[PDB]
Amino acid sequence: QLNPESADLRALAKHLYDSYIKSFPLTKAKARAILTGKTTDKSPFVIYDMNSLMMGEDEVAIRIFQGCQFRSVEAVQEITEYAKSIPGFVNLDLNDQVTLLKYGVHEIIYTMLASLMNKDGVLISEGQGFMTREFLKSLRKPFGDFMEPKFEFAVKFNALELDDSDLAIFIAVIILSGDRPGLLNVKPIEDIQDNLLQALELQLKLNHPESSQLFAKLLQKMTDLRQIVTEHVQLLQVIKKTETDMSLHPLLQEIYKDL
Amino acid sequence: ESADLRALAKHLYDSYIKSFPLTKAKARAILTGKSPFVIYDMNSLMMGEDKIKFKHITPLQEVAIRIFQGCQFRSVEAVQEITEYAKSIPGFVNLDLNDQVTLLKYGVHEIIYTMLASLMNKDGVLISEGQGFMTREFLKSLRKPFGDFMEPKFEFAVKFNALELDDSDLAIFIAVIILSGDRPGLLNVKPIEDIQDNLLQALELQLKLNHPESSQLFAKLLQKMTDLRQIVTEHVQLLQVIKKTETSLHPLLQEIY
Ligand SMILES: O=C(O)Cc1c[nH]c2ccc(O)cc12
Ligand SMILES: O=C(O)Cc1c[nH]c2ccc(O)cc12
Repeated sequence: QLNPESADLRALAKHLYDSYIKSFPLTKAKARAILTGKTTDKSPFVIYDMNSLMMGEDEVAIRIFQGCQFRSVEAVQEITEYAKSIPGFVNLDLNDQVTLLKYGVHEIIYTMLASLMNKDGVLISEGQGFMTREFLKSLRKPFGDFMEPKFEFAVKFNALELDDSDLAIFIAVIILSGDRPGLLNVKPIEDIQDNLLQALELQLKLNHPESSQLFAKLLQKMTDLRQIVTEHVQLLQVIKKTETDMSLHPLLQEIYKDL
Repeated sequence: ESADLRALAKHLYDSYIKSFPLTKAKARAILTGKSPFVIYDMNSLMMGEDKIKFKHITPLQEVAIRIFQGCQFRSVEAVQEITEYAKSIPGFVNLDLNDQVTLLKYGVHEIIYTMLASLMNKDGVLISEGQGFMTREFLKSLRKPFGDFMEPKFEFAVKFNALELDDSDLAIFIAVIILSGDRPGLLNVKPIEDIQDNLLQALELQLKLNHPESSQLFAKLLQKMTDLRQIVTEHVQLLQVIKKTETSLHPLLQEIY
């Protein structure tokens, strides 16, 4: 029914779930509680136009983009804190540690960003705001499409119906890759992930009995992430040329470099 | 064991062997221990056309261009082998005709590189039913954009072949790839996903029974699907950049491709 074996993997599930709660202020559970309206005090102020973008504080395209940019830098921070708590992660070559974060941080950001989205928009400013997909798609030329592929992924991905205890493990599997470019020590990294994969596989089986092969369906979604990430950097480089007065955060510049 | 899955597995394996001339097992014997004609440079390629007489892709009345053309001729040839295998997958044929076309259209490039891996090692790849072996370096030896056409694939193969899968495994892995419900333009996704789910259980059992030793191999293999997509898009980009050189006379040839 559950031997020494699984028992250890559950202990790992719990451990990761706990660090996740402790590292990310806005879990999917809270995100969805705000979005479904199962509240009165948790309801968000909606921004669907310039008019409301104004009241919402109580050119824009860039004021918004740069808003995402720094929020993004903040996520790299929360994720880096989460990584450290991944058994074995800190025991690796400090170089490989940086490499895993370099390539992993964004795929993780979009995985989690889905938790704040629904087909119509996304929660912002810690859930207090809600920016609609349409207002975002209406931004001037370039910026009008930087969020669209995120919604794309989010709708398909949210369909898997995963909760925080699931994501916590899935997000760890993402960091502990190994096929990541320039890793010095691949075996050590692969020994961790193999362990994380069993954790997720069991976690999903127990958490979603009625959902068969969800493990594989979740694993296949990683292709979507890479594509998303690539597309982002690409749209990112273009903007760099069009808007030369707009900066980019150093940290963020170090992640996209040689990426 | 759900004999139903152990069945779908043998079925798929049986079809894989009938649809594909050169198998992973066959190709691993050559690479290791009637040796193929080795093509390591320009002169060896020359004698190769008269020897290997792989002149099915060449008689068409520029070394880097005749090589690239040659790969495409094989690619087309493979597409038919894949299309035939596809029809062996339980239920594939019963799908909406358009969706069957859609699945094959977006899966062929992924399956080709997946199987191309079977024919290559870190130092080269097997060509023409395995009669040849074009070295990997003579391929970087190519100028223009032709010097990085295959390189991204040797890299993929090295990571992929490391999984040490065999034809019984690849047979199911490929079925899974074709049955991808995220192909743009599909009309009725449910059927395709149900079948893929079904194919996923078979590949899972296949790998646990065939590779008890390797932990989570199923999971690791699925991950390779990422590198595959990346390999394909990147490849499609090359075919774009290459579209700036030139283009029985061509008119009809350019059409077949
Ligand atoms: O990827 C980046 O560095 C910037 C970025 C663009 N759009 C986003 C939406 C949410 C988020 O957290 C960050 C971003
Ligand atoms: O629900 C998730 O997967 C986590 C998540 C996504 N976006 C966020 C922005 C801020 C924050 O504290 C947490 C999150």
